[PDB]
Amino acid sequence: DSSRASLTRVHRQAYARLYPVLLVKQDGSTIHIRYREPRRMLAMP
Amino acid sequence: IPIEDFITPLKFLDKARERPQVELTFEETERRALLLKKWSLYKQQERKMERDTIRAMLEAQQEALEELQLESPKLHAEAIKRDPNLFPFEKEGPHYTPP
Amino acid sequence: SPWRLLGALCLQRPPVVSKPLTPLQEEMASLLQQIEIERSLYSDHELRALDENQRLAKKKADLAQDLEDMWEQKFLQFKLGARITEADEKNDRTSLNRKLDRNLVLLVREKFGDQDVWILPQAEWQPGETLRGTAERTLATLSENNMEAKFLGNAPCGHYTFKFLGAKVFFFKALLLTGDFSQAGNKGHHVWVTKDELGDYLKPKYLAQVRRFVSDL
Amino acid sequence: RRTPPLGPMPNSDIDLSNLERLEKYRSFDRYRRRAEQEAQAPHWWRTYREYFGRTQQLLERKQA
Amino acid sequence: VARKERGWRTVFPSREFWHRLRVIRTQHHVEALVEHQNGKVVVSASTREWAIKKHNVVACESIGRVLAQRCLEAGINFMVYQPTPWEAASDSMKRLQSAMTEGGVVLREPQRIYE
Amino acid sequence: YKTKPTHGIGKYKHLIKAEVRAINLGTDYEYGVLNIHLTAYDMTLAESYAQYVHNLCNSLSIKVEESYAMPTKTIEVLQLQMLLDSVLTTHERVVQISGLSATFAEIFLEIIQSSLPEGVRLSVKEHTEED
RNA sequence: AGAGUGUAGCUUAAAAGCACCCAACUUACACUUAGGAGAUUCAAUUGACGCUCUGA
Repeated sequence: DSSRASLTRVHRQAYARLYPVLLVKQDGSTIHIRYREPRRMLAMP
Repeated sequence: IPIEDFITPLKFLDKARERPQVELTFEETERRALLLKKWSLYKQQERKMERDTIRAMLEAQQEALEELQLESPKLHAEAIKRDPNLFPFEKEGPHYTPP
Repeated sequence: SPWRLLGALCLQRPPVVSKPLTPLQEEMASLLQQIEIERSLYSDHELRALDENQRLAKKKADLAQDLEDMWEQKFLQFKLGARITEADEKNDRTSLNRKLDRNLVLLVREKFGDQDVWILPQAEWQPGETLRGTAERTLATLSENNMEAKFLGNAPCGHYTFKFLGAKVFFFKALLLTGDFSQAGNKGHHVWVTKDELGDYLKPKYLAQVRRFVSDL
Repeated sequence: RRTPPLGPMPNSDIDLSNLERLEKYRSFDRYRRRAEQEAQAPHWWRTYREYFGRTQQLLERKQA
Repeated sequence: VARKERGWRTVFPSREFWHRLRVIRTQHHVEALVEHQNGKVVVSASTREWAIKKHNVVACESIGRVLAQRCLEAGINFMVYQPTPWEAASDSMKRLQSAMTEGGVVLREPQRIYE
Repeated sequence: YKTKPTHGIGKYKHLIKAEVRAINLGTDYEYGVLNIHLTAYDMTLAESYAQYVHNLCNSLSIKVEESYAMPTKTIEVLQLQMLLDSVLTTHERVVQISGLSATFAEIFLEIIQSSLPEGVRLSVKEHTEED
């Protein structure tokens, strides 16, 4: 039932493209983040 | 010092002149409306599932409470005494890959 | 009215991986993505890509490609963890790493003398000892591990009665945060179960009502 | 001096303290419909009204 | 010549009419009454009338068409329809007003000829 | 009038209400207004879950006073192994919850922990802050 | 095995009215507008299929 909060639309009118980038913390997991300059892998040291 | 981030950037207000086109077709709009109907019905069913689950588990809690009342009151005292463990309640959501 | 004192603890383990979606919700996600495409303004990457493409066109008349290429290279060289740790083994119902998209319920089999009953782990609370402390020491004893887990409150969840002199079964809720398990191949047959696995394994209507108040999702 | 009312005064079923828990109309039309019903009610005091004023067919309907 | 009730200034709606068109947009049903000043309903048009129940904006328009025919039937030619600002602005009510106006009913009413 | 039996028929201020600690009494338990902080790197998902908890509290009859937020905390961290930049936009939806009992609070906590979204952190604590 | 029994969630309705969810205005809720989904459990005033309680 997490897909309700994981599925939404941007209610505002002036914003850039949403890129589903994959953030990787050092814990060893990926997460879908909205970041410009769409690097597919986005690793933290 | 509340500094909200609701302000529209003047940079975007200047350079917001790149994609002014929006075009849709008859069949695309029909699928939009029909899929909106199906999704509305689906979220209604999911909400009704949520309602059934919460009323079922509330029923289980209240029958547990009334059986505890008919067996002992001091367990009710220590049970309605709420724990201080709830004060630093800090939990994290689900991930995508295991470590 | 001799009331035999008997408690228990219904232990949960919160899910880790996201729930796989249905095609209808994936279609709705695609529709929202199309909304984002037609509503967004001034994407930095695509706008500078088009700008540099037109500028190199003018320069040859009178970078985005290699950056996308190395994005693809790091996407392929990044190894991903096993999303499904259930069907790859299909048999180890005992391990804590069994299933990750839905929660798990601790459950155990041990044999008594009068009864041979499949039991969500019971407890023998004292008249002077609180049921919270009974649950803590019960998890300390019969699970022989180091579970650091959150207890939500002193408010109970499920109470049921059986008369022979009578006794009751008392159930809380608790979710695990960090688990150190030792000697997993032990004698007491403990299984972490799903909702359908509960509905298959459970014999009595008492555990049927347990399956009612355990979250289904 | 006072005088007790000659019947049930209005707004008396909901003089509970929990007005924050009672339903509390958010619209205008819903109050308007309740007000229309009250204006039709009998009302012991003094009013403008006082002065001036088969199953087979159902199955066929469902199929149609 | 007859008196319209020309008071009630601080209270919505005005009771200055001879015939009011009232619309009840409830759940699953659209009702349309045409009533005298004195409360007495004159001509009704229900979608629960179990005849027009066969064959919602289009339901509202159909109630308008049957109501306009019934008003010409009863010899009523002028109304005072009076909507709250939001269903004045609403889409189905504009269709209802248009349906009655080209059904043969004017949603204004002549002023009372004094003197 | 006052002496007439229809006195007070037009009263309305007794019907309209118009003009913090935590109590642990022993039979009625009520926490003070507690802050949930929805920490997320995704503004859309944070707003969606804030709206979810708002309608959940309204449907389960919890008065919600404030639904405010604290924005981005970028940290200028380097990608040490060359130099690569990484800006961070975290946002926290801080919503107040007033009405809680023991069993009902457990129900609400169970619901939100079952409905925890992807990459969103919950923080339940008190109101002793300075916004 | 026995009692209470029966119109979608609810009704001193009889196929009605309130509830439900969806898109937009909303930080958000709400209002409003567009929608849509919904019940007299079956067999002739009766019996049986279904829920609750009391049992084993």
